[PDB]
Amino acid sequence: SINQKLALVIKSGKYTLGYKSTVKSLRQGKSKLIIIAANTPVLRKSELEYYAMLSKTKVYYFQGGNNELGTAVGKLFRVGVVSILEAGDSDILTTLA
Amino acid sequence: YATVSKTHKTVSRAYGGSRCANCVKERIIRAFLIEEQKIVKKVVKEQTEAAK
Amino acid sequence: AREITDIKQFLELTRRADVKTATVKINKKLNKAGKPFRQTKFKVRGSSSLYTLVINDAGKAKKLIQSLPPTLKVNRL
Amino acid sequence: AKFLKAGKVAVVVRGRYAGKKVVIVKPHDEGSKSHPFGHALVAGIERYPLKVTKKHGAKKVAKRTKIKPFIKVVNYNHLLPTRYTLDVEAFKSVVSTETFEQPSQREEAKKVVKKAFEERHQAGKNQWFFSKLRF
Amino acid sequence: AKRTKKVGITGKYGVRYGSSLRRQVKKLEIQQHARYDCSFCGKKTVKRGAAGIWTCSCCKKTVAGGAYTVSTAAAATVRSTIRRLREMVEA
Amino acid sequence: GRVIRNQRKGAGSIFTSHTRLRQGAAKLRTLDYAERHGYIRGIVKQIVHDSGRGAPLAKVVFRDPYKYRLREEIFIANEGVHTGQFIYAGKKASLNVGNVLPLGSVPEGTIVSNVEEKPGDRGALARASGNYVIIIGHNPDENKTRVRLPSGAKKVISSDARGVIGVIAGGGRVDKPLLKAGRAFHKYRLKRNSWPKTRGVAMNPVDHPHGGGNHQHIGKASTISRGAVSGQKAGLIAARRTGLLRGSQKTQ
RNA sequence: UUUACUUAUUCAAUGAAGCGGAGCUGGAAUUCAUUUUCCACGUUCUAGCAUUCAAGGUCCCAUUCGGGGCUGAUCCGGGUU
RNA sequence: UCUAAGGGUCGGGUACGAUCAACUUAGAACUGGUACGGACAAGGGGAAUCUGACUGUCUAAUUAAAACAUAGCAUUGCGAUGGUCAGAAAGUGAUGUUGACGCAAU
RNA sequence: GCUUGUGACGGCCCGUGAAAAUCCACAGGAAGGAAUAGUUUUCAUGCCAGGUCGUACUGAUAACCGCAGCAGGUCUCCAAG
RNA sequence: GAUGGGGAAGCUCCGUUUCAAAGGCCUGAUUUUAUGCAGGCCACCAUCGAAAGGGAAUCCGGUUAAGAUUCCGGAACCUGG
Ligand SMILES: [Mg+2]
Ligand SMILES: [Mg+2]
Ligand SMILES: [Mg+2]
Ligand SMILES: [Mg+2]
Ligand SMILES: [Mg+2]
Ligand SMILES: [Mg+2]
Ligand SMILES: [Mg+2]
Ligand SMILES: [Mg+2]
Ligand SMILES: [Mg+2]
Ligand SMILES: [Mg+2]
Ligand SMILES: [Mg+2]
Ligand SMILES: [Mg+2]
Ligand SMILES: [Mg+2]
Ligand SMILES: [Mg+2]
Ligand SMILES: [Mg+2]
Ligand SMILES: [Mg+2]
Ligand SMILES: [Mg+2]
Ligand SMILES: [Mg+2]
Ligand SMILES: [Mg+2]
Ligand SMILES: [Mg+2]
Ligand SMILES: [Mg+2]
Ligand SMILES: [Mg+2]
Ligand SMILES: [Mg+2]
Ligand SMILES: [Mg+2]
Ligand SMILES: [Mg+2]
Ligand SMILES: [Mg+2]
Ligand SMILES: [Mg+2]
Ligand SMILES: [Mg+2]
Ligand SMILES: [Mg+2]
Ligand SMILES: [Mg+2]
Ligand SMILES: [Mg+2]
Ligand SMILES: [Mg+2]
Ligand SMILES: [Mg+2]
Ligand SMILES: [Mg+2]
Ligand SMILES: [Mg+2]
Ligand SMILES: [Mg+2]
Ligand SMILES: [Mg+2]
Ligand SMILES: [Mg+2]
Ligand SMILES: [Mg+2]
Ligand SMILES: [Zn+2]
Repeated sequence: SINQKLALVIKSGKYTLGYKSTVKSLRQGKSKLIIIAANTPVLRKSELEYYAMLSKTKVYYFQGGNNELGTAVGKLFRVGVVSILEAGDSDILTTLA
Repeated sequence: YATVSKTHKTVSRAYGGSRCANCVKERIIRAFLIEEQKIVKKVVKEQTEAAK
Repeated sequence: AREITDIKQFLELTRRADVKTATVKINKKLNKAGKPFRQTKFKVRGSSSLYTLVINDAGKAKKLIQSLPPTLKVNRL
Repeated sequence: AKFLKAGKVAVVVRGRYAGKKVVIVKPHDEGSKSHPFGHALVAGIERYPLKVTKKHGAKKVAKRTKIKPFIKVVNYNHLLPTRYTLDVEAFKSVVSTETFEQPSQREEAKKVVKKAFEERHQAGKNQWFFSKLRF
Repeated sequence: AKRTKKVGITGKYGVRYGSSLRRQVKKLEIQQHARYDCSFCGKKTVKRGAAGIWTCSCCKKTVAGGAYTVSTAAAATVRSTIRRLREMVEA
Repeated sequence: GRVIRNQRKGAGSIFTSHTRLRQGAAKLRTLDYAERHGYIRGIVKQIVHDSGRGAPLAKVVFRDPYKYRLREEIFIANEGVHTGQFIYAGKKASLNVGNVLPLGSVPEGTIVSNVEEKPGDRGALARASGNYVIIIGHNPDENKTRVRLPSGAKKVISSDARGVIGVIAGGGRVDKPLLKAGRAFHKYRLKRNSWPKTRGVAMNPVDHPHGGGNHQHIGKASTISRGAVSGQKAGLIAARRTGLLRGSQKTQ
């Protein structure tokens, strides 16, 4: 599933976590896909969306809170947004997403 | 406050001595996006009307 | 109520239309750690502030006093 | 792309010029012994052209349409890159690193940039850029 | 060291009012002082501030809720009822 | 004898409401052109305790359609509504907790609060913490809507009368024992001067029908007629039955 | 006696603001000659912004700066609802 | 009259030193006409019966109580064109800035 | 250390603990403004004026109320070893 | 607690923004002239009620038989112009 694809990304690719860095990543044309927590406030969501479209980057809307997004990336804190810099051995990039 | 010069009652930004700055960051961002999404909203329903 | 330190600024004060009177006070005081030395405070009374200028150098002191406007009503001590 | 480049319009988001709109004229994507941050060199509009109408005649229009410009070194993280873009060739040379340092160099620059923007504005190229963002 | 065998917070009333009244109060006190999950920012930082008012330490949103608990059974069934009924109208 | 306690209440000298800390009266918007042809948006700005009340109030602000300014309104907050939330009021509004719609626009089964008894009266029914009314049917000809009040009563009102979706916040307030006299003290200190309460059976005859006797006791039936007279109505007024209620109540 | 009416009387509301009747357009709708009708007829991802008789259009004053009409904002009835 | 325990501040390449300033607590000697919380200050205790649960309250000036109150329990009225109450009357008034998780009455 | 002030926090509530005058700020951009010289009194300095009534003392085992220079009653601030 | 009002034989009782045609500011228009009209607003509809609540601004030293943050000396500050 999407989490298992995520979990592959995490253990074989490159990624950054959290608002500020995925904007650095978005500016630098580096992000290959961003994943957005169900409950991040619409304004941030709106902005990451504007940053993404300016950089021709695809967005995924994670069915679930920042609490669970962080468990999906195998981490014990919570994350509101994720940036794939490199699909590792996974295929998240070229599947449904 | 009437006994005291204007620079003691402002900071030199938009909404100076009134709103809090991180508050004005928010206002600006939200304004821009919403004014943009407005053009987005219009062009969709201009398209709905001609594809119906 | 107000202190002053620019010895040019001061001279201008003393000639400011509203400045009728002034006073000069002399204070024994001690230097660094050891010896003493003669301190002098020039006080110019303006309409709403008493401006006072402290000259520690007894030498600038003497010369300054000669520079005092010859119509001003100085109070010595 | 690396979308922060040679002609991007952006909204300033912090500090005095906050909320005003700029063009990037020269990007410093990473580095500077001074400014240790990604930062752009922008020319923006500080005092916008006030609106003008049919009632406005003679030299009231002339007054109404004056533009006060500004130039700024500003950290990337304080700009909202915009989808719009405005051509920057007529004052490429003018907004320089050397332009900052020495006030007199700054004032000269704005003189040019101001003449540039008032040209642009009359016969309304870049229409959006000359109308105040409200918030 | 476990300090009380069963009166918990209700220890403060000593011996007064009858064990069963203290039982009833204990339940709603635990309910009412507890820290809750914020729906909006996802931190557990919603504490009460006078019956029905529930507000978040950071992020600072306030949510009208039950007198002693953020969400009421009744409130919640109603929330889904409304949901169900709403969805009939654009469907 | 003398005027009894329940007659003195009416002149309300020391019996008026303790009103100083109150936030102001809770009311829906005035029923204007907006609310009655379309919808109008506000923002809940603040949800706040009102002394003497159980349910919190929600301060909600709307633009004035006819003048440049903000007009603030005092709602009773429904469970679930929150600061920053957008509130939609009007005929053409949509079925969300917090919005305010005329009962004619909401399907049978809808749950609502603060509903009007006539359109525009700005809200009368189901305001106390936890309460609500259920819509149980419509009669589109002569637009009426049948609802069921907290009390159990059914009543039909105009389909234009308005209501706000959901239940009033603060529920279960009464599940918790007061425990001490003092909490009732502070309870009634912010309401009105009705506490504590001497039993009439502890007063003298001058004072009350129940007063007097060499043992405490009422000495005649304590169920009093409807058509009894001021000074006589103490006890179980117009009581159609009496005694421990046995078995399921529940309006059928 | 029933059940209709509204101007008496009665109750609420609002700084008496958008009522009633028609018309424009969109269209569901099915045409038994062509329309017989019924609905609509600017706002819902976001804790921004919304005011100077409105910009636009158009006609005047005798071209000065200023300023006015109409339109933008359909018509009719003055029953505030 | 002794002993022990409990702290501060400083320089240390990318183990300790130096000093200054506080009554607490415990242990050990000695000592006296066996005294020493030396004045002051400062709970009598126990076992049961009756009775009100408690805290609170009253008869100012013969009754402080087992009386009143109280939380808790139960019953009654009422959806506003209403219930309870006020007023000689009223385009009058209390509850009511209220609405059954409410107000009023036992 | 003692008294008082104050801060950052924490406990409590079916209790969540006034109002108005008044002062400022911001959004707005009507307007009014320069080169042969304009704008500026929220920067400094400078000029004039500020009426009317109370103001002593006691505040208690003698200045108050208890028929009184009554062992009674009568609100409060300061506080050494 | 006045007032348009409504009761009351009446002394008066009710009501306080109430079922009222409820009033004044900013400058422009004057260069007969002193202030008529020209805009646009603002509809807030009395007033009394705190010497402990709110609140513009002063201090030190000296001085009397008896006054003093009030006089004298010095040095400040606020409000209006
Ligand atoms: Mg400042
Ligand atoms: Mg500005
Ligand atoms: Mg009252
Ligand atoms: Mg009482
Ligand atoms: Mg009792
Ligand atoms: Mg009782
Ligand atoms: Mg008795
Ligand atoms: Mg009797
Ligand atoms: Mg009887
Ligand atoms: Mg009896
Ligand atoms: Mg009995
Ligand atoms: Mg109306
Ligand atoms: Mg030691
Ligand atoms: Mg007892
Ligand atoms: Mg007791
Ligand atoms: Mg007695
Ligand atoms: Mg006793
Ligand atoms: Mg006694
Ligand atoms: Mg019992
Ligand atoms: Mg009448
Ligand atoms: Mg004290
Ligand atoms: Mg608080
Ligand atoms: Mg301020
Ligand atoms: Mg004009
Ligand atoms: Mg000044
Ligand atoms: Mg005067
Ligand atoms: Mg005195
Ligand atoms: Mg005496
Ligand atoms: Mg005495
Ligand atoms: Mg009166
Ligand atoms: Mg007064
Ligand atoms: Mg006072
Ligand atoms: Mg005072
Ligand atoms: Mg003195
Ligand atoms: Mg004298
Ligand atoms: Mg004296
Ligand atoms: Mg003096
Ligand atoms: Mg002087
Ligand atoms: Mg002045
Ligand atoms: Zn939160």
